[PDB]
Amino acid sequence: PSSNGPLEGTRGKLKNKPRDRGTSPPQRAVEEFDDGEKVHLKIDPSVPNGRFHPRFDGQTGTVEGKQGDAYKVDIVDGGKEKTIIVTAAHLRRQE
Amino acid sequence: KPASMYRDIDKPAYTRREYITGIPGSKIAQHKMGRKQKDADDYPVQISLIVEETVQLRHGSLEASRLSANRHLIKELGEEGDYKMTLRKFPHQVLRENKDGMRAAFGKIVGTAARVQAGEQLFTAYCNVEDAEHVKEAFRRAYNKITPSCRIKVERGEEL
Amino acid sequence: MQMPRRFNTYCPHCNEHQEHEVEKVRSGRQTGMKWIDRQRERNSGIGNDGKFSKVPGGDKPTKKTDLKYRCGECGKAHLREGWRAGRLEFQE
Amino acid sequence: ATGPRYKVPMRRRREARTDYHQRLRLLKSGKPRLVARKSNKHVRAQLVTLGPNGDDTLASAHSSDLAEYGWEAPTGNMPSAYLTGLLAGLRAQEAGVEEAVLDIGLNSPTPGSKVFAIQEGAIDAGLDIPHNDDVLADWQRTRGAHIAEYDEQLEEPLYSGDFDAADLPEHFDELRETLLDGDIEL
Amino acid sequence: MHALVQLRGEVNMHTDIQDTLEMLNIHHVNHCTLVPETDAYRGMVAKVNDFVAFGEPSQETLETVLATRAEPLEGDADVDDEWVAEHTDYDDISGLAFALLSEETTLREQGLSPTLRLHPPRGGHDGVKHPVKEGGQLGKHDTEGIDDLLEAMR
RNA sequence: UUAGGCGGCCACAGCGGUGGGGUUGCCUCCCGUACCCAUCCCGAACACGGAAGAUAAGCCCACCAGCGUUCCAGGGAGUACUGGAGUGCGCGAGCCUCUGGGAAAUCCGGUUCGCCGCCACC
RNA sequence: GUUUGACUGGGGCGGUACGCGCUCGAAAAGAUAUCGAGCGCGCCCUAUGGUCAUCUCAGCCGGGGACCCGGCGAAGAGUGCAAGAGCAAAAGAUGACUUGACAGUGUUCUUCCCAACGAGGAACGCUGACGCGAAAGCGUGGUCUAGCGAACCAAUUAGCCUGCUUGAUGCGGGCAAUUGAUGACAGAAAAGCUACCCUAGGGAUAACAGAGUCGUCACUCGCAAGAGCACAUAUCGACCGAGUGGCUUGCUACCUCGAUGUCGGUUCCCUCCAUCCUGCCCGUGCAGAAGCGGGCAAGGGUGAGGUUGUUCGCCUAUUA
RNA sequence: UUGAGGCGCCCAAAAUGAUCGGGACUCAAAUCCACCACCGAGACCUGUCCGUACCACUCAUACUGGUAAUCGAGUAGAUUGG
RNA sequence: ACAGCUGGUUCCAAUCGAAACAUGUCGAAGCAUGACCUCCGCCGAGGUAGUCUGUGAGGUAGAGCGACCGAUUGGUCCUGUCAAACUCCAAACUUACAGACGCUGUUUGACGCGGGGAUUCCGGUGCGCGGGGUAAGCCUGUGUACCAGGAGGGGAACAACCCAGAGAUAGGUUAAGGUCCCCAAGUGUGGAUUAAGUGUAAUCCUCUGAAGGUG
Ligand SMILES: [Cl-]
Ligand SMILES: [Cl-]
Ligand SMILES: [Cl-]
Ligand SMILES: [Cl-]
Ligand SMILES: [Cl-]
Ligand SMILES: [Cl-]
Ligand SMILES: [K+]
Ligand SMILES: [Mg+2]
Ligand SMILES: [Mg+2]
Ligand SMILES: [Mg+2]
Ligand SMILES: [Mg+2]
Ligand SMILES: [Mg+2]
Ligand SMILES: [Mg+2]
Ligand SMILES: [Mg+2]
Ligand SMILES: [Mg+2]
Ligand SMILES: [Mg+2]
Ligand SMILES: [Mg+2]
Ligand SMILES: [Mg+2]
Ligand SMILES: [Mg+2]
Ligand SMILES: [Mg+2]
Ligand SMILES: [Mg+2]
Ligand SMILES: [Mg+2]
Ligand SMILES: [Mg+2]
Ligand SMILES: [Mg+2]
Ligand SMILES: [Mg+2]
Ligand SMILES: [Mg+2]
Ligand SMILES: [Mg+2]
Ligand SMILES: [Mg+2]
Ligand SMILES: [Mg+2]
Ligand SMILES: [Mg+2]
Ligand SMILES: [Mg+2]
Ligand code: NA
Ligand code: NA
Ligand code: NA
Ligand code: NA
Ligand code: NA
Ligand code: NA
Ligand code: NA
Ligand code: NA
Ligand code: NA
Ligand code: NA
Ligand code: NA
Ligand code: NA
Ligand code: NA
Ligand code: NA
Ligand code: NA
Ligand code: NA
Ligand code: NA
Ligand code: NA
Ligand code: NA
Ligand code: NA
Ligand code: NA
Ligand code: NA
Ligand code: NA
Ligand SMILES: [Sr+2]
Ligand SMILES: [Sr+2]
Ligand SMILES: [Sr+2]
Ligand SMILES: [Sr+2]
Ligand SMILES: [Sr+2]
Ligand SMILES: [Sr+2]
Ligand SMILES: [Sr+2]
Ligand SMILES: [Sr+2]
Ligand SMILES: [Sr+2]
Ligand SMILES: [Sr+2]
Ligand SMILES: [Sr+2]
Ligand SMILES: [Sr+2]
Ligand SMILES: [Sr+2]
Ligand SMILES: [Sr+2]
Ligand SMILES: [Sr+2]
Ligand SMILES: [Sr+2]
Ligand SMILES: [Sr+2]
Ligand SMILES: [Sr+2]
Ligand SMILES: [Sr+2]
Ligand SMILES: [Sr+2]
Ligand SMILES: [Sr+2]
Ligand SMILES: [Sr+2]
Ligand SMILES: [Sr+2]
Ligand SMILES: [Sr+2]
Ligand SMILES: [Sr+2]
Ligand SMILES: [Sr+2]
Ligand SMILES: [Sr+2]
Repeated sequence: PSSNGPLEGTRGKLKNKPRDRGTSPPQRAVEEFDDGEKVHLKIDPSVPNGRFHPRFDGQTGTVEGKQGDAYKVDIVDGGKEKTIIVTAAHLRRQE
Repeated sequence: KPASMYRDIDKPAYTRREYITGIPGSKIAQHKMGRKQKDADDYPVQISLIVEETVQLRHGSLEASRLSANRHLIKELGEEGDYKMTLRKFPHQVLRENKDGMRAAFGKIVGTAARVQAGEQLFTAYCNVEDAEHVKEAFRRAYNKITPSCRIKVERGEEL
Repeated sequence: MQMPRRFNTYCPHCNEHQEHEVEKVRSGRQTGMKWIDRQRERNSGIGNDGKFSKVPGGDKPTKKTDLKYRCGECGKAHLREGWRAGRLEFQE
Repeated sequence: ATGPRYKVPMRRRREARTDYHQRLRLLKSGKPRLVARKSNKHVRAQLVTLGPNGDDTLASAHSSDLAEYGWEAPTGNMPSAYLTGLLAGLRAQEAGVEEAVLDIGLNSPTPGSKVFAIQEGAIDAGLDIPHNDDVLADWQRTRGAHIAEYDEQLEEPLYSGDFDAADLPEHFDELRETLLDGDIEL
Repeated sequence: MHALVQLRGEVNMHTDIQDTLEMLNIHHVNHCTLVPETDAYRGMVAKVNDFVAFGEPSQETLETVLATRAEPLEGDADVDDEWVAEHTDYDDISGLAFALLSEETTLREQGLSPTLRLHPPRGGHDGVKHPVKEGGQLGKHDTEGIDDLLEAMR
């Protein structure tokens, strides 16, 4: 990389396909997840607030509590355990 | 410079002019030759010059082969004969040269080339039955000035 | 950038919002009686004086904001983290 | 419409029925929405919670089912608005609903308007909705004093059908009383 | 049920291929295992395709191989009809062989080693550089084709 | 749902177009500014009050595929590309065989002129 | 007395790939180099921040490049600045109000994938006080990713701790935080010459020779425009295209720095053929004579001199 | 008359002595398509022994018996017995 | 004297067995902290190198562009081409979590935790994909296996090409490769081509041979 910033090489993952442009539907932004629930981490390009570091896009973590409205999701980066603060807008349920 | 320096397709596709400056103009005069007002379907015979290997042909070679091909067609059929030849490939790939040793090695722009795949039509001439052996000779002179071996394939010729 | 002389904000002393006045911190004069001043006179002898033989360095292209936020009622001031500004002018 | 890159808005936005930006803020409370709608002749008031395949309505009241309790006056006004709101809040109490947030939809938050009167009704029914007392109408305009005093500028009657001449805002008082009663078939 | 035979060594072989062969209880060259035909098991032999020799054996051939090369889970003891009878759920070698083919049980499940350690092919094989369709000995074989190899490796 | 309210998915729902539907019912347009409220000017809009009139808009209902879209069939194509293997071929660039996957364009023909949830309601 | 940095297809000059951000390189998770390609940041803004209300833009069309009315118009406008990305009843525009660009203290990610490491940054809370709104709510500065700085010392903010037996006064020492710069940006206070040189080492790295390469150089071949009074091909021969050699030059940095003696010359030996002469041939723009071009061919020959250290080259007279 | 394929030929000049490793080979000792039988590792199978690890017995790390298809190569280096 | 620089450092065996990389460094011939090797103590039932399926992530190959973007032909709708910094499309494949089978761990205690000791931070080669360069036995990435530190067999010789991973001894059968002699085994079989000694040369700095031409 020519720069070590957060949005380096994220043209693809943090961009919507033309038909998925504009404001995202609210139903998923207010979704309620319970502890122990396995959730899919994927940033919604239309939602600015409540994101995570793009390096974790594609992870399937485990919800272990919440901090305000955002969720504290437990993932494993390679071999290191990490706790990701993320809103419902960027999470989908497993199965 | 020899074609050995630029004939292979081992380099990336370098065509984006919005990032490349100082590109020399094409030595190619025209792609449409003969009677450019008449249609391609108005001719009973269609003969194409097909490239057998996947190569990069420079603008100078494209011109040198086109010139010695059309010049034969002008000599044998006249300046207004009943034929029409087309050079369907355009020189899009931009060429560099490192002309200081290997430090700051990315070269300066020196020319343009045409990436032609194997089995592709470089030239396509449309003629009448009587002028068929003249166009087969225009291509025999044209294939001598490019890099690969070629085929002279007749696409609409049941007249033999 | 331009900045208002007076505006409403939190007073960490009064525990409530009040109309504060802003002033650029005027440097206080040195006494020459601190420990460092005594070490200068002490540790300095023949030849090089080590740290005391050094001269003050250069400058950063733009300095940070060095303000004083004076409270309007209780009259006590507080300090805030400054920001880079080439020139800071006051409004009224 | 034009090609593949064209972005067609969400259905209820093409229809111009839902303010999706305001909806997100309304759903952030977690509390059920007190949907306050108004038509030309009528007024609707629903209690809506969030569901898996769409919204769920647990309790509602339309100004047409107000006549089932004794109303003999028009249904698209201020006294009707409060009552339809009181009737919605009362059915809500029976459904186990205790608190709510006011959804006025695409209506304007104009002081003393019908949607705020629908809210005043539900508050008086026992529901805990975040409000502002001075944005609501003064008790007499809710009662229907403005309408009775417009019939005072008579010459010709305000009402076509025979309800009464000088108009009775006392029917409001009588109806609030009928609904405030512990018995009543809801 | 297919019979796998490692015909190519471990040196220069990919680690993920090496580990698949170790998961299929086959650790040396000329070793043979009896693998069932599942989706999961087929994904494994496809990854080993170029370093192995597989195909379905005939009842006659499986018997010959089991008699000569099958070993208990521990020990030198020869696996004959009498051994089978006293330790397995069957009567003789044929009864076990029929079960292995019909995928009713495994060698491990019966207290036998999952590996039939074969002898080098008598008269040699058709080559370890080309597949069967090209005249070599790698990949999928005919039922008559695998027998020729299994029998030559008695 | 003999026309309603709030939604979910967010074009299969879009663009365009044809036919039908309303006496105290519904939705509208509609009528009208004393009030609440309203326009940097306009009761246009917003807000309030109301039925003299209407089904022409909207909306609801039925239908059309020309365009955009979703999916499917057949053709392109097991082609392009490709994970694994090779003492196969080629001066080389590159190609080929075996094994495991497998497009895109375009053509022809079907599909698609929304589906589903809660509530209320001759 | 010392200092006079590092990187680097050796070193120096140039440059900074020495701290940061974006696209591509990067091989459809993450990571990823070069003096890699395109190009930016070391601020600016009291609003260009914050909330609310009202509203929809570029562009085109029709009616009276300013302004007014209508229609088409999902986004090409605008949003402080690179680049990529986000945004339409808004994140843009207008209007009004407001100071959350607030104090305190955290959880977490990042800086530093994995995987330890500071400053810095961000996301997301709580406590306290506030702003706007009807309200849900929004405001931990600017829609997102650049806009940055340790210890020591000083100044500054508010309260408190503390100075040798003791009280008073003076002047000090400290807990918490703000500002002052180290851009060689995880921080030394810092110029050169040595051919008078010295040492430690290195073929980890240059000159020479070798080795690889062959762009350069030399030679050839394919096609044959063209001219040669007509005639391509007696002869000369462009463009373009295909190659052979390893004499020149350049590149690379594989070999040697506990040493493989320099250039030129000389002397003496062997060789190659792409042949200058000699032998045998073919063509001719071959009358002859003298040539011009080509083929086979390496037996023999290819010499003397003037300037120049020269190789090279220039010049003279002889010569098959 | 024209199309396609196979093998070869021309194109094809280098320095001490030519080369497929050499000899030498022509219905082959070359090339292509099939096939038959063999030679050939320390690999694979097999007898005995050794080391190491684990199990049984044991105070034992002393013996004895057992298991290893899933133990036996190694620079720097960590560990241990002699 | 000091040195981060060259040289040297003396007995046997058994177990495991690297790193030639990342962050910081007046740092690049050095260190520290991580990765990685080893040793000890602790914990106590799971683990995940392979595969399949399920629920997710992705815009490279290819393709295409009246799908944006920007290049790029001619004619009087048609007609001619392109993209590392384009995308209406779009793989193979890589990747998160989970289940299943497999394999593995519960006296061989895995997964994991804590502590002691390192070495190491000049790497190299093949293959795949690369970026730069006319090229290179070039420079610089990446995944992988190998040499380094890997014997033995084959390849004339020859770190990384093929076979093959190896205790001693012994018998046997094969692998790569080879069967005219040198030289173990065929002057083997059925059929065809070549007349150039083409050829008897997998891979290669190493084995050349091109455009063009051939009753
Ligand atoms: Cl994060
Ligand atoms: Cl200041
Ligand atoms: Cl409404
Ligand atoms: Cl011993
Ligand atoms: Cl091994
Ligand atoms: Cl010979
Ligand atoms: K030397
Ligand atoms: Mg990309
Ligand atoms: Mg056993
Ligand atoms: Mg044999
Ligand atoms: Mg073989
Ligand atoms: Mg109608
Ligand atoms: Mg080859
Ligand atoms: Mg000194
Ligand atoms: Mg240096
Ligand atoms: Mg850094
Ligand atoms: Mg990536
Ligand atoms: Mg200092
Ligand atoms: Mg100060
Ligand atoms: Mg630094
Ligand atoms: Mg020296
Ligand atoms: Mg060297
Ligand atoms: Mg000659
Ligand atoms: Mg001679
Ligand atoms: Mg002389
Ligand atoms: Mg020892
Ligand atoms: Mg020992
Ligand atoms: Mg492509
Ligand atoms: Mg080594
Ligand atoms: Mg012999
Ligand atoms: Mg030869
Ligand atoms: Na969206
Ligand atoms: Na330079
Ligand atoms: Na003193
Ligand atoms: Na004005
Ligand atoms: Na209508
Ligand atoms: Na310095
Ligand atoms: Na930090
Ligand atoms: Na000196
Ligand atoms: Na050459
Ligand atoms: Na050279
Ligand atoms: Na000399
Ligand atoms: Na001679
Ligand atoms: Na001379
Ligand atoms: Na060792
Ligand atoms: Na020193
Ligand atoms: Na370093
Ligand atoms: Na050093
Ligand atoms: Na490709
Ligand atoms: Na399992
Ligand atoms: Na290194
Ligand atoms: Na190894
Ligand atoms: Na050898
Ligand atoms: Na020969
Ligand atoms: Sr390349
Ligand atoms: Sr050619
Ligand atoms: Sr002193
Ligand atoms: Sr002094
Ligand atoms: Sr400065
Ligand atoms: Sr009106
Ligand atoms: Sr070539
Ligand atoms: Sr299939
Ligand atoms: Sr000095
Ligand atoms: Sr140099
Ligand atoms: Sr923000
Ligand atoms: Sr005292
Ligand atoms: Sr100077
Ligand atoms: Sr001098
Ligand atoms: Sr002669
Ligand atoms: Sr002289
Ligand atoms: Sr010279
Ligand atoms: Sr000269
Ligand atoms: Sr010769
Ligand atoms: Sr051993
Ligand atoms: Sr060992
Ligand atoms: Sr990848
Ligand atoms: Sr023979
Ligand atoms: Sr024969
Ligand atoms: Sr050599
Ligand atoms: Sr070759
Ligand atoms: Sr040829």
